[PDB]
Amino acid sequence: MFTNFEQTIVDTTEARINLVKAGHGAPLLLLHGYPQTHVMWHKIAPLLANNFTVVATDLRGYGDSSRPASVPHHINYSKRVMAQDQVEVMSKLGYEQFYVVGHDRGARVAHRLALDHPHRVKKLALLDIAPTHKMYRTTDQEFATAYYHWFFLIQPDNLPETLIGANPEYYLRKCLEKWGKDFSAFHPQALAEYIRCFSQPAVIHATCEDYRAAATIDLEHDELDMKQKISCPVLVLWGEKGIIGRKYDVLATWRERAIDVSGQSLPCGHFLPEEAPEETYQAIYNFLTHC
Repeated sequence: MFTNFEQTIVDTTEARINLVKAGHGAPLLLLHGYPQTHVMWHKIAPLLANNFTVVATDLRGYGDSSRPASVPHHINYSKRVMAQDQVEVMSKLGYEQFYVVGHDRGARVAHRLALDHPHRVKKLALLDIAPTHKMYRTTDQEFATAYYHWFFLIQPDNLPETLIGANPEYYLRKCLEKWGKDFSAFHPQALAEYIRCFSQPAVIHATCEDYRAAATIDLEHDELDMKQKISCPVLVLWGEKGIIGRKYDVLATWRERAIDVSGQSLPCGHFLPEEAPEETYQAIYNFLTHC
């Protein structure tokens, strides 16, 4: 995986961020989700690196990045702080403006990144999410059942840390099974990497903190600039086989938050770049190349 990519750890003001990088061309930041790492991009990053400078990081709390312990109100796993690490990485690498593609938590990071740094984000792609604020604010039985981890992972007193920590690989696998619709999609070496990082108790804790922040401080942040819209072009891709596109009008959710939205479903479940790599690459390529 990532043949001919350089691996490096970039030290930013508040965090050490692990990354792989390859390519020449306009800079493109790829941001993974839960419970994964930059390795989820392994099928499509090399294709992208044919036309862009690809930078695939681990979010703070995830992968081989720094994972600071909890603070009051979860402020250090707010999407604002998580997005700021990534801005600093791209600056250290010589890029003051760039394209961003995020999946799952990475998309949530990317959304706030675009709002907080509107001059830096030239194009934005969001894979298999609706906005955090819409999702919580429209909670009902079906959502809380399908996305029960948005309630479980935010429980206090180390409840999820303990239950997950008893057998992290079991839990990880259950997540991938539930949200994905082709377990074959996961390369055995990619699965090994996800398991290696998620088995560490500091990562179990930090990733619960991300979820905790999303239910609290992130929603404060989102409400405090609800009138501001993402200004750059936005692409939204989602998995047709998943509940997301059956339950929600995905593009309508994003048009409430952005002025220039396009996108479509792909024929897979949640894990677009692994389940439907060719279709995901094509869509991203066209969006970044033809506008």
